[PDB]
Amino acid sequence: WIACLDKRPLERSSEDVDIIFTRLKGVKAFEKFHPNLLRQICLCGYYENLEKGITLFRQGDIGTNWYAVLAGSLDVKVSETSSHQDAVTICTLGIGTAFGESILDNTPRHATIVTRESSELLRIEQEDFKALWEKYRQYMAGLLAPPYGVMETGSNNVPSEKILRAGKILRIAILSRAPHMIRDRKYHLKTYRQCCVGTELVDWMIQQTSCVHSRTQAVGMWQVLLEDGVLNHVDQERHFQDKYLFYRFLDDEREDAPLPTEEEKKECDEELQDTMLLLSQMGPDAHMRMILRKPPGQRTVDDLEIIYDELLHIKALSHLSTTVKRELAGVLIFESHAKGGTVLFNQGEEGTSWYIILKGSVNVVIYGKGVVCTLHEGDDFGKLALVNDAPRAASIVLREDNCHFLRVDKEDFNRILRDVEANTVRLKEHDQDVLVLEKVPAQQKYTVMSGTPEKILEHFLETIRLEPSLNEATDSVLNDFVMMHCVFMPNTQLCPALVAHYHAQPSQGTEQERMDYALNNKRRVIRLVLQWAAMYGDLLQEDDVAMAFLEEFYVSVSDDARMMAAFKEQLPELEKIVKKRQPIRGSDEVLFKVYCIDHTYTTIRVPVAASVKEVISAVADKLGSGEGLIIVKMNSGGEKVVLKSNDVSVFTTLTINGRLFASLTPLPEQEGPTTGTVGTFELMSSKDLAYQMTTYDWELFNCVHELELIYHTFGRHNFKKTTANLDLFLRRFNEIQFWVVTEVCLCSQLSKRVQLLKKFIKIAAHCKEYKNLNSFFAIVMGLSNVAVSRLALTWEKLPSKFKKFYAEFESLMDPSRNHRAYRLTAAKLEPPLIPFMPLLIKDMTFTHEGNKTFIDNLVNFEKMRMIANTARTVRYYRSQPFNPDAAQANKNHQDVRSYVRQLNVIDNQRTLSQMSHRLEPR
Repeated sequence: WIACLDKRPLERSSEDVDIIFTRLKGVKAFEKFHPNLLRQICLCGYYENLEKGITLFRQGDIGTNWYAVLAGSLDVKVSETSSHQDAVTICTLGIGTAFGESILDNTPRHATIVTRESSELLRIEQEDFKALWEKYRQYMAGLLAPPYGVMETGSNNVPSEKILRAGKILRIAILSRAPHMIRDRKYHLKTYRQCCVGTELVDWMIQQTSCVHSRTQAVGMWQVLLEDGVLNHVDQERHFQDKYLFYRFLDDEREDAPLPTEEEKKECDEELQDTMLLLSQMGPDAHMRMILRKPPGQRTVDDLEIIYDELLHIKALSHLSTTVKRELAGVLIFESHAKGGTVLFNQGEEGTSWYIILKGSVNVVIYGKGVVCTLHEGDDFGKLALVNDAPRAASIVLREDNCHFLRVDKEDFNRILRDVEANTVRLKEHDQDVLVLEKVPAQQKYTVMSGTPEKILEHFLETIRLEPSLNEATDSVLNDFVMMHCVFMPNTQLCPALVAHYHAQPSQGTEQERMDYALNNKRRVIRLVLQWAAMYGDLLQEDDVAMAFLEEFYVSVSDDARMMAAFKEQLPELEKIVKKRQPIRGSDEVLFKVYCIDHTYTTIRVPVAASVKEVISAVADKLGSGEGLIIVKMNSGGEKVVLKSNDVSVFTTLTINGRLFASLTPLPEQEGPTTGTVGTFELMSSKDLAYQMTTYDWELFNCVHELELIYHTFGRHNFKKTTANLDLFLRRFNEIQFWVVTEVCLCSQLSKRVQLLKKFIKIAAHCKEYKNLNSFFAIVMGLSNVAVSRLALTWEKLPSKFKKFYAEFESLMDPSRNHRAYRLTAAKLEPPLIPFMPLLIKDMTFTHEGNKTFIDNLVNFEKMRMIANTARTVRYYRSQPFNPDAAQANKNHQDVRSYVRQLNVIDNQRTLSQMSHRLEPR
């Protein structure tokens, strides 16, 4: 769709307009637009991909364009004077919002609008927009600010359509499967009619799906129906409870209630699981609203956690830190207003609160100018209340009925700020920050927030508790530094620094205390070195600086073996011994074939960790360096990419069928297989295939060193070391993915093509049972490919029970609330398991890009801990060996093993889309 939008309006065809429309349908901004109006926007709209900090226009300028936000958010700034640096930020708009319609009557811009993050916009020019307004004026009244549109959308009672059906479907399911749940019940001399019991509804919901993982989560989903009037407490309680309390469904209020028909039961079978997925998405916010209705002081510990978890998904709060957000839950106010036109606050009043829109829309009004812009769900306003004692700079008028707000008061937010500062300890040199610490509630434990490498090291050393009983808690504390040091303090600095600390002199204390210091300091440095050696581990210590330090450090500690040497016996083990799949080491020499144009072999013998500069040198061993264009990564689609000279261990960074080169045309072999399976894997046992897949997947998984996750995230070149093991384990996800796509597309007959889907679903099931979530996800993704989803006739013939299996598997792939479905699923499983690795990589990549490693000359150690948290999660997943659980691989399944480990595949989407169309025409 970006391709279409880049093109000129007059040049894009009718099918070009079709696919941008398919994109802009789901786009939150246009979800209220008329279909015909939208197509005209598609026809004449321009695309804009802007950076952070770009001002589109200033207050007073001549407007040229109207805008609609597709990605990101922007600030609205207004000055009361004629000087731009008196401009206060009054609001922020994002995904749901459009702006700039003042160009319709040549009105000078009301405000200055600047991006606050990387943003994507659609824009329409003034003449296209004026013309558009003339033709579709009737459909634009609610969308545009007055005088161009109307002030209030209420234009002067809702049981939601989808919740009403949701409640209806679930009730059919209950009556069919567990009729005992809906009956007349009696308690305390009173008889209550056709009703349910709270706990039993929670019991039922848990057993009837795989997407509900706690009694708490189930309460949130039932609240969706109770909030909307669809499920009603037998008295008038406003909230659903996991208790012995009675509740009655809506169409059970009728006394003359008829039995569900055969046609009604049929559609319940089709919709139930899909209804469950909807409620699981709607549940968390309905639960937050329920809790927030209780005043601050009456919120339990569990209450706070329910609020907090949802707050992390509200974009307007994301800029705030973890400590602040954790405190916010206890203070946050929920607020609902019934009628549009309600004035929330007036310009010139005391700015007491900041607001965030959970539901509805508002008009921002400045006296003397009118409606400056309109805000929608997700947007925020009244920000100045948390900056100054200045009065309100604008007025807020409700644009529609039934608006919900999140509210933050000035007294509370300021109390929260100084409480966390009073909990912050700052060490200073020349009155400049050098170490920042927060206290740990739960001898005084601290958490390292930020500091210089030297003070961070100094801190972690002093914290080392030597008491042998506190053995692993001491090791646990040191792990973040030891695992992450390479980023902020590479061995170049750490190793000399450790030497100085070992030979350091006491600067404080009694004469007797200063005599003792040298001992306790020396053996604290030793403790760190041991764990530091245990991090890099055996056969990764092949760092020159690191080995040199250790040799001399052995001499130093030997010199004074006079007091305690009980841990000195642990040092020559790491000195003498330094100075299935096997893990690729980087020093390992590898024979690699390189190609020139007209496809010619060049077998080279280099270490894995060799640089691109080191590659060229061995290529020119044929004599004749510096000729033509050298070294390019070759995609199977033809997409050529050149790599820089300081790149390391490139060989495993290729696409599945990619080749390394030195116009450019790919090898004919890079197009993969031409014919399908023919018996083989599809006549093998699904459980056997999955077992052999999982066996293999562990071998690669256990080859991956924990520091490889660190190198990959922070850039491979910056450490000059390999990630070969991780690279091959990551490739396997795509290999399995494309393997499903390849074989399905290569199957010519429909009868046999349906049998493949059946088999791939079966293998995915057994993968999940073995706790191989990686390969499970890889299959499900390949099964979700456009070239496979398109085959409607294939899915049509697929038996109903396998359709239910795949529906359940898809729901687990739900990206909703940062892959919540997956997170809750993975956490309840025990250590022997393989995670959805692409997500773990993406987790670390997101944290790296969203936070600065150096915050103006100080290390962001809070950032370091967050990356290390995901890495430590891998260690937990590998902390137990994979059990075949007997009765399986008894030296006979060599055929299944051989197939699994030697997958030949098509990684070219175009080829696979063509093939998909030739099987089942559009």
